[PDB]
Amino acid sequence: TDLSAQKRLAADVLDVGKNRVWFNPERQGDIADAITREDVRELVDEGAIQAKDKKGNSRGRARERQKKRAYGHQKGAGSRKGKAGARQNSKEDWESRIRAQRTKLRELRDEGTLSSSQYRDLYDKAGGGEFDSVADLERYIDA
Amino acid sequence: TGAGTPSQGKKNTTTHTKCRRCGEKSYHTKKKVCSSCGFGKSAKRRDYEWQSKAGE
Amino acid sequence: GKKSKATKKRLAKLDNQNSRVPAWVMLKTDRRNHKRRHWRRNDTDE
Amino acid sequence: ERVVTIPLRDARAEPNHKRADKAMILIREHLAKHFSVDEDAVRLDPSINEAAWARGRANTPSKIRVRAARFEEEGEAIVEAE
Amino acid sequence: SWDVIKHPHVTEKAMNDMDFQNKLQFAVDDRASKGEVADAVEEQYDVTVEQVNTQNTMDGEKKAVVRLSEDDDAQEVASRI
RNA sequence: UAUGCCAGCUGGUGGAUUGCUCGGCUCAGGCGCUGAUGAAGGACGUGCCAAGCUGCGAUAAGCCAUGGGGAGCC
RNA sequence: GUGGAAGUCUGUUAGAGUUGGUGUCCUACAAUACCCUCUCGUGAUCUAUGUGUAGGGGUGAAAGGCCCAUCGAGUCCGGCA
RNA sequence: GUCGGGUGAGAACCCCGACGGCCUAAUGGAUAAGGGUUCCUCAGCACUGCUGAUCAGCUGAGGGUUAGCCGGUCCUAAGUC
RNA sequence: AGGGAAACGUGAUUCAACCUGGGGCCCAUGAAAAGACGAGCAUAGUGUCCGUACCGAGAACCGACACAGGUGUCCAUGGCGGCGAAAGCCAAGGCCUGUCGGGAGCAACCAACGUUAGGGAAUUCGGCAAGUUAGUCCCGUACCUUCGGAAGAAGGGAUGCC
RNA sequence: UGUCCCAACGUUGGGCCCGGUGAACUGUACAUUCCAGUGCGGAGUCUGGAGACACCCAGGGGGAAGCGAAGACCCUAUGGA
Ligand SMILES: [Cl-]
Ligand SMILES: [Cl-]
Ligand SMILES: [Mg+2]
Ligand SMILES: [Mg+2]
Ligand SMILES: [Mg+2]
Ligand SMILES: [Mg+2]
Ligand SMILES: [Mg+2]
Ligand SMILES: [Mg+2]
Ligand SMILES: [Mg+2]
Ligand SMILES: [Mg+2]
Ligand SMILES: [Mg+2]
Ligand SMILES: [Mg+2]
Ligand SMILES: [Mg+2]
Ligand SMILES: [Mg+2]
Ligand SMILES: [Mg+2]
Ligand code: NA
Ligand code: NA
Ligand code: NA
Ligand code: NA
Ligand code: NA
Ligand code: NA
Ligand code: NA
Ligand code: NA
Ligand code: NA
Ligand code: NA
Ligand code: NA
Ligand SMILES: [Sr+2]
Ligand SMILES: [Sr+2]
Ligand SMILES: [Sr+2]
Ligand SMILES: [Sr+2]
Ligand SMILES: [Sr+2]
Ligand SMILES: [Sr+2]
Ligand SMILES: [Sr+2]
Ligand SMILES: [Sr+2]
Ligand SMILES: [Sr+2]
Ligand SMILES: [Sr+2]
Ligand SMILES: [Sr+2]
Ligand SMILES: [Sr+2]
Ligand SMILES: [Sr+2]
Ligand SMILES: [Sr+2]
Ligand SMILES: [Sr+2]
Ligand SMILES: [Sr+2]
Ligand SMILES: [Sr+2]
Ligand SMILES: [Sr+2]
Ligand SMILES: [Sr+2]
Ligand SMILES: [Sr+2]
Ligand SMILES: [Sr+2]
Ligand SMILES: [Sr+2]
Ligand SMILES: [Sr+2]
Ligand SMILES: [Sr+2]
Ligand SMILES: [Sr+2]
Ligand SMILES: [Sr+2]
Ligand SMILES: [Sr+2]
Ligand SMILES: [Sr+2]
Ligand SMILES: [Sr+2]
Repeated sequence: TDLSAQKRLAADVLDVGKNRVWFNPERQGDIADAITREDVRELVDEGAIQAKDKKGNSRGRARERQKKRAYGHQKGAGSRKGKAGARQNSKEDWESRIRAQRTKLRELRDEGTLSSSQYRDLYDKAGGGEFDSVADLERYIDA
Repeated sequence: TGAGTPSQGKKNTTTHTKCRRCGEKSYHTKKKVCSSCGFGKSAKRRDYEWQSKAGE
Repeated sequence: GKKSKATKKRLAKLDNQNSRVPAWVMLKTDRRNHKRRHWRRNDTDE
Repeated sequence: ERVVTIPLRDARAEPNHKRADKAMILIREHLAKHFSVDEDAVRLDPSINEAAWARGRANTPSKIRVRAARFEEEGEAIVEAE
Repeated sequence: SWDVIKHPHVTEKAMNDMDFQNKLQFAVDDRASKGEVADAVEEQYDVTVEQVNTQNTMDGEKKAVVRLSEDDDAQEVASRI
C-alpha cells in the first residue's frame, strides 16, 4: 500500500500541513481504497484519519523574566549587549521629556497660575534645555 | 566570476525564434530579423555563393 | 513564460509527435520513433 | 521467557553520533546468542527502541534490562523493556 | 468552409458537468468565438444556451463548456447521439 | 602441481572476407521558365486504429469528366 | 542642549567583492568549485528587465582589459586542396 | 536514522505508526524569465536513477488549464522599423 | 452571508501596510502619453479575442548530467534572545533525496578538528598557520594635526542571581 | 601561543575487510633484479660477475633520464603577427 496521495487529500480536507495528518496504522487497507475527497472525509469522521495538534512555544519562562525586568532586575552591566543610545533612543527621550514639560507649562497657564509672560519665559527655557524633568521644572517655579 | 560555467547561468533571454517565413528557429525576436532567410531585412531570400564550394 | 496561441499550437504538435510507433505498424512491417523527445534531455525550437 | 541485562558498552566502539544504532544491534546479537536463535528471528519491541534512543542518537544507556520469550517451530524470540 | 462543432468531448469530468451542472462539452474549431459556439449548438440540438466558456487546449484544439437553460436536460441531449 | 607461457579444438564476441544491389558517380541526347488568376518555400491540419515518409487541403492518402485499363482494390 | 551632515565609522541586514591560507580540489561537485580569514555596504553604490554602440570597428577610471569557455584584432562559411 | 508493521515473487532506502533528527531570508509560501506536459490517475520496471526498487521528473494508457472586473490586449519611455 | 467541535471576547501598548504633514540638499533638479475627475439617477442588453496545468531549482531554468556553480521579485513584523533583518534554540510549514549500504576500539597514512607539561618565535624569507583581545558601563587617554581628527589611542575598574 | 624544542593522546570523515555498482590514464616487445663496465659519453634488455622458488595483501614513492603537452628558453626559416 502507498498512501501519500491520501496524505495530501487529508491535509487539504482537514486544512492542516501534511506533516500533521495521522493515519490509523490498522486501517491502511481502507485508507488505501480512499480515492475521492469524500472517501477521505468519511474516514475522517470514522476517526481513522486525524490531525495531530500543532505546537506553540511556552512563554512562561519569558513572562517571569519580563516581570523581574519590569521590576528593574536582571539589567546590570553584565546583561547589556547594546550601546546606551541603542537601549534608549536619546532624541526619543528628549521628545518625551520636552513634551511633558510643555504640557505642564500649558496646564499651569490655563489654570491661571502663570501669566502668559512667566509662561513664555519658562517655555523658552525648557526649549533651551534648562529643566531635567517635570519635577525639576516645578522645583524651579517654586522660586 | 568566471566566463565559463558560472556565466552560463545568467542566460535566460529569448532571441532567435521560429521564423514565420522560412520555419527555421532564426528569427531574432529583438531585431525582428531572421538570420537564416533574411525575413524582416529583405524581400528577397537571404542567399550567398559562399554557402557552397566555389566551383559548385 | 507566456505562450501565444501559435506557440501553443506548435508545442501541442510536438507533444503529439512524441509518441510510440503503433504496435500494428510493427506486425505489418514485420519489425522506433526516431524523433522521440524528452522535455529535459532535449530542447525544442523557439 | 526470562529477564536479561544487556551491557551496551561495546557501542562505544562506533562513532559517538551513531551509538543508538549500534546499541540496537548489540541487543539483537545478545539475545540471538543467549537464546540460541538466528538474529533474523529476534524481534525487538518498539519499547526497547525508545529506551535506547531516549537521549537522542548519541547517548545510549550503558545497560538495559530486557524481558525475552523464546518459542515456535523455527525458533524465534520476542523481546521488550521492563 | 470550416464548421464550428467538431465533436462531443466525452470524459469523466465532462459527464459530471453534464449530470451536475447541465453543461455539455465540445471539441470545436479554434477560430470559433463563444457566441459562434452558442449559436451552432442551439441550431444542432435545438436547445437554449445560457453560457459558453472556452479553452485552447494542449492538443491544438479548442474546448467549449456549454451550459444549457433549465428547460433543456444535458443528460438527455448527450444521450441521443 | 597452483598463478602462468605457446599452439590448436568446441562455443562466444566482433563484422573482415566472398557473393548480392533499391544508391551513387560520370557521360550523352532531349527539354526548359514560374509568380498579384498570390509562385517557389514554410506552418498547421488531413487516415477506422496513424508516430515517421509520401500524398492531399476543412471536398484534406482524396472529388468530377473523357479516353485507357481491368477483377480486383483500400 | 537641539539638530542630524557625511563618496564618515562598526556591521556575514539585504547586497557586492576577494587579502591570506600559496588550505581542500586538481580524470573535480565545478573546463575557475569548496571552507575559514579578509574588504565594501547612503553612494563615482549595488541590482533586474528593456535599449543602443560591431570587427581594424565597439567598449575600456587603461589591465592590451572586454565584445557568448577564444581577442596584440571575435565568430561562421567562402577564397582554399 | 532506528523499532515495529503494510504491499509485493522479491524490500536498508515504496507506504503507515512510533521514537530520533534536519531546514527558519530558508530546505517554508507566492512568482518573473526560461522549460514544455515535466502536472493528475491507472498499469508497469527492459531503459533513465551514483547501490536496490514494488518507487519516480522513467515506460505504457488515459485525463487535466473554464475569467466583463488576474495578466495580455490600451498608453507612451530609452529606442526600433 | 459565510466559516467553526465549541466559544463565537473586551480593553490596552508598540504600531509594517496605507493616509497626511514639517524640515534639509543640488556646479545633480529627479519621464511621457493614453486615461480619469470635472459631469445625476432607473431599468435592460452587451462585455468578444489571447494566456491560465506544473517546476521555479543541492533533480523540471543555463551550465553536455537528477552538476556543491550560476539565476530576478515579494513574503523584512511568528516566539525566546539581543542594539539588531546578528548568533544560538524553537514554532507554522517542509524534509530524512545536499540519496549506496554492511563490518573491524576501527592499525599505518591523509582531510577537518579538540587537548597538550616546562620553555615562549629558539621555528620561518617572513609569527605563514594558529592563537591572543573581544559585548556594555565607569575612570582615563600621548606624539602629531589640515583643529576635523589622532581615539575604542594606551592603561585601569565593573559585569550573575535573589 | 605546539611555529619551534619534540612530540603525545583524543574527535569526525576516509583509509582496511564484506554486498552491490563500476570507469579513466597508460601499453613496440620482452621484463625477478643488483654491482661494475661498455655503448651516441645518463642501460631492467649489451659484457662480466653477483643474486634470484611462484603467487598474493598493505605501504611510502628510489628508478623506468615515469605519465601528461611535436620546448613558451636559444638559434634557424629569403616564416606570421
Ligand atoms: Cl498572467
Ligand atoms: Cl511637524
Ligand atoms: Mg542627538
Ligand atoms: Mg500524453
Ligand atoms: Mg547525533
Ligand atoms: Mg479564457
Ligand atoms: Mg541592462
Ligand atoms: Mg504507482
Ligand atoms: Mg542530487
Ligand atoms: Mg605545551
Ligand atoms: Mg633558523
Ligand atoms: Mg596571520
Ligand atoms: Mg618542434
Ligand atoms: Mg622569445
Ligand atoms: Mg612581420
Ligand atoms: Na528542454
Ligand atoms: Na480531434
Ligand atoms: Na526540360
Ligand atoms: Na502515419
Ligand atoms: Na551644535
Ligand atoms: Na580570498
Ligand atoms: Na578584425
Ligand atoms: Na524579536
Ligand atoms: Na536511495
Ligand atoms: Na596541535
Ligand atoms: Na617510484
Ligand atoms: Sr572585476
Ligand atoms: Sr561561481
Ligand atoms: Sr538574464
Ligand atoms: Sr528592415
Ligand atoms: Sr544572394
Ligand atoms: Sr539541463
Ligand atoms: Sr492530451
Ligand atoms: Sr561608507
Ligand atoms: Sr598567493
Ligand atoms: Sr586554516
Ligand atoms: Sr584550480
Ligand atoms: Sr562596513
Ligand atoms: Sr543607516
Ligand atoms: Sr570570451
Ligand atoms: Sr579553406
Ligand atoms: Sr526485475
Ligand atoms: Sr508526480
Ligand atoms: Sr505613530
Ligand atoms: Sr497556478
Ligand atoms: Sr515556489
Ligand atoms: Sr541554487
Ligand atoms: Sr515543525
Ligand atoms: Sr537512490
Ligand atoms: Sr579534558
Ligand atoms: Sr622570529
Ligand atoms: Sr630567527
Ligand atoms: Sr579593557
Ligand atoms: Sr646478464
Ligand atoms: Sr599509495
